[PDB]
Amino acid sequence: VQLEVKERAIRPRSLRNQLRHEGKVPAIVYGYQIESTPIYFEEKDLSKILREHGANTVIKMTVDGKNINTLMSKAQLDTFTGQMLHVEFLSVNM
Amino acid sequence: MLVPKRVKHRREFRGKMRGEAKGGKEVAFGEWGLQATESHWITNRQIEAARIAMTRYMKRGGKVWIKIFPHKSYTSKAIGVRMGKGKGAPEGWVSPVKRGKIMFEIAGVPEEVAREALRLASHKLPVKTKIVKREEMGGES
Amino acid sequence: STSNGRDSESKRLGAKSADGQTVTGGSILYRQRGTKIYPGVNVGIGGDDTLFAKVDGVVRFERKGRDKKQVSVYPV
Amino acid sequence: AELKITLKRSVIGRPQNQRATVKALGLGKVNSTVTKPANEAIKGMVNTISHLVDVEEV
RNA sequence: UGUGGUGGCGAUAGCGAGAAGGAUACACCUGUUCCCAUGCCGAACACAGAAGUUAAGCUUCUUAGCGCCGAUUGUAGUGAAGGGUUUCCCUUUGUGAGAGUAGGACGUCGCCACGC
RNA sequence: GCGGUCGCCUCCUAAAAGGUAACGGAGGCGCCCAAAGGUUCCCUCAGAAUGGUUGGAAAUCAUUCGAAGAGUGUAAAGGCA
RNA sequence: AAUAGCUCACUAGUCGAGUGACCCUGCGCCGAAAAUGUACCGGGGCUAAACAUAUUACCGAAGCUGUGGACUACACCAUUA
RNA sequence: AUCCGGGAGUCAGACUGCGAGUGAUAAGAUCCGUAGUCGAAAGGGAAACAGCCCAGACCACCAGCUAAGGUCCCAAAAUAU
Repeated sequence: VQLEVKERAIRPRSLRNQLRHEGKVPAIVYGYQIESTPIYFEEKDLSKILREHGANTVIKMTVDGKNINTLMSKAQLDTFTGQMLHVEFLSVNM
Repeated sequence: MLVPKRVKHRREFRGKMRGEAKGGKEVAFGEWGLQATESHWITNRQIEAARIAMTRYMKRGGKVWIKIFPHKSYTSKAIGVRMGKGKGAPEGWVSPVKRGKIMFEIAGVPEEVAREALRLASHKLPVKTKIVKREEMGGES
Repeated sequence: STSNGRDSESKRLGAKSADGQTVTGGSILYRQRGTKIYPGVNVGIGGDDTLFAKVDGVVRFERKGRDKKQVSVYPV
Repeated sequence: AELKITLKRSVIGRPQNQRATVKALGLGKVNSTVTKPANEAIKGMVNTISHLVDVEEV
C-alpha cells in the first residue's frame, strides 16, 4: 500500500557502485500524471506484495500524499546476485 | 575424439577472441538450469559428457535443453615445428561462455532428480556453476 | 607455405577541410570513391567523385532529409 | 574572483598535456605561487591539473 | 471561401481500412479523316470531339491495425585519477548510449487563376 | 639451406581524421568495347501465387503481390531505381 | 536357512528447554613432494610487532625554505655601467 | 611557430602500464599503435636491483618543512587511541 518513496538527483555518477554494495535500488518511474523522477527503494518491501499477491499487483506509489496505481513492467535481477537492478516501472490507471 | 556438433565452414581460421563480461540471458524453456559464473572456452566433448551425465538420470521423460553451440575453431601447429609460417590446420570446435549464461535446462521431472542430474553435469565443465529455476514470471502457467 | 602478403597503397581519402574555413577557388573538399556526399551550391564533381569549390567562400555541410549529406559554399 | 595556484607535486613522469598546461600558467618550481582570475578557461586548466595543484581563493 | 495549377519543410507528410462529391474545374469515355505512332496492337504515344457516368483516379471527412518521430529515468561502455590478481576485477571523479517505454502524430507554410 | 616470395589493385587486422608491421587472414591483374563511347527521347528488375495445347521442378503467355531480395565487360569494397 | 533387533509406528510409559532444514557473507583448514645447509617475513623475533574500519603525532631525500658566495640572461635605478 | 643560409649525429633500441596479431589469449618470446623511465639521470623506497613508486644535484653550512615509505631491536621515528 505504502512503499518507500525517496527522491534522487539527476546524475549521481559512480557513487552507484557503492549503491550495489549497500543494498539499494536505483529505480525508474514514468507514467500518467507526473512525468518522471528517480526514486529509492529497499528490497524488503516488495516481497509482501510479491509473495502475497503475485505479478499483476497494484503498487500505490506516493508523492507523500494520495496514491498512484502502477502496472509494473520490469522488476528484474542481475547475474550471480539475485537482487534489484534496472527496475523499469510503468503506470497506467484503473 | 568424439565431436557431436559442428558448423558449415564459410571461413577456416578465426581470430582468437577476447571475452570480458555478460548479463541477463535467463531461463525461458525448461524449469531448472545452470549458470556458468566464470568465463571460459567450452569445447565439443564437454557438452557430450554433460549430455550423457544428464540423460542417464533422465529415464522415460524429462526434456533436455542444450543452449550453447560450438561455432568457432581453434588451430594448432605440430611438435617439432618452429615458429614461423602460416597458421596450422584447424582441429576442434569451441565456443566461449562468459558469466551469466545458462548451460543446460530441464523440465518435466521433480526437484531431487533435477539437482542430481545437474550436479552430475557440472563436474564435467571447467566453470563454477549454480542451479536456478524458472523462478518468477508475469505468468508462470 | 603461405600465399598471402599482398596489399595496395593507402590512398588517403577523407575530408580535407573543415567547416567555417575561407576556401579559395577550385580546391578539394571531400575525396570519395563512390558518391557518399552529394554536392550543393557552387560544388562540382570531378572524375573520381571528388568535390571542389567553384567560388571563393565558406564550406558548410548539410543533409538531404534522411539519407545523404551535402556540401555547399556560401560567399561573404 | 581570484585563485592562488601552487605546485605541490613534481611534473616528472606525467604526460605532455599536463607539462604544457602547467607551463601555460607560470608554475616553474615546486611551491611557487601564481594568482590568476576565475574565468572558465582557468577552471578548465585546474580541472585537468587537479591532481598536481592545490588551489585556494583570495 | 470550393476547385485546379504550382513550391519548399527529415513519412509527426506515409501504408492499410471506411464514408461522402461533380456549380466550375479534373478525370473516364467517342473516334481516327489530318501532324503523329505501334519491332503486331489508336493500350500508351499524337490529333480531332463531347452521348453519359461519379464506378475508378482526384478532393473532403473518420480511424492509432503496419510504419515514422519519440522525453525523463536505470544499465552496459569510457576519458582522467587509484588499488588487488595481473589471464581479469574493483573504488572515487566526468560523460553517457542500444534496447524497453510513457507520449506526439491521419500535416504545416507560400503564390496565381477560375467559379461562387 | 631445400621450399615460397619480389611491381600493381580491393577487403580485414587498423584502436571510428589520415598513416601503421608479421613466411598475419582472403581474392584479382600484365586486358577488353568502333560501340559496352557522346547526346536526345522513352522505359523499370529478381521472384512467388493462380489458370493455359504440345509442355516436363524449371521456355512463350495472362492477372495480382513485390523497395531491390536484381543488373552494372571483368576480383573486392563504396555507390546507383 | 524365517525370525528378537529402546516393539526402527505410538502411548507426555519417564525427565523437563529450545531443536532441526535451507540460503547470503567476513576470516581460516585440508588438498600442498627435489636435490651443498634453516631457505620467499632481510635477520632477530612477534599472539599482535597480524588483519579490517576510523583519528592524530612523528621520522624520512642533493625535493622546498633559511644565511652566504659565483656565473649567465632580462630588467629597474642615477653619471659610471 | 614560419622563411633563408653555415655544421653534424643518428637508420641494432630495451622494459613497464594500456589496445591488437602470430604463439598454446605459454615465455625476460616475436611484430605493430599509444604514454613513461632507461639510453643521455645522479638522490630516497622495494634486503641487495639500468627500465617499478617519489623526485631532476652551480657551490658551502654540525639550520628548518614535507613526498614515496615507515615508527619493539639491528636502524630514525607511537610498545599510539
